[PDB]
Amino acid sequence: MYVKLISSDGHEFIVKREHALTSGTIKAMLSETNEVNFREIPSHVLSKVCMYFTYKVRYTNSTEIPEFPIAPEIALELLMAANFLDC
Amino acid sequence: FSPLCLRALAFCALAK
Amino acid sequence: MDVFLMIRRHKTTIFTDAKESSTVFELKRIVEGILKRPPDEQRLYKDDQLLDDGKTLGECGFTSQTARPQAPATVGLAFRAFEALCIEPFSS
Repeated sequence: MYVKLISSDGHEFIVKREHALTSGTIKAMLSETNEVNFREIPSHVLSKVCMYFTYKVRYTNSTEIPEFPIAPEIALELLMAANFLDC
Repeated sequence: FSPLCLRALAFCALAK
Repeated sequence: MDVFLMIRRHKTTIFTDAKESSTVFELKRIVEGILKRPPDEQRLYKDDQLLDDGKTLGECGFTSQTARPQAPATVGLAFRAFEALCIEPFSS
């Protein structure tokens, strides 16, 4: 039902398992236990990743889809997180 | 229609 | 109509959603299933304002314009010893 994703600075993000599976990496890691550590992703990035999971699930097979806001100054970190997570 | 993956969205945030 | 939330205490953040017409008590029931503290041992907050168990989330100010999937609203959470409301900020 829920999984816990732990950022490099120790914040714990508790997310619906179905939403976390947006990440190919999380899916493979969970294939059982429900906790995953991301020792190279800080909480200001992982929090945004979790918002993406929610948004991705809510708007799949959508009508016009609202913008996912990404400030330029975190775009590169977000990209590297999304590379690692495969989402 | 589904949202683009986050890899592509993060790229567009700097490319466009 | 669904509202999208982050329920935050210390270094815990729960991502969850609920209907705008659900009540504060029903949201505490969601928190109980995750963190195993019953509703009477929870205080929920919007900023520094305590939320009454009988109010709907919409009456508390959580609507589809202020609580969106890509930008969820924050609900503070404190447990009974009540501890002070304390949310650790994300990194910079």
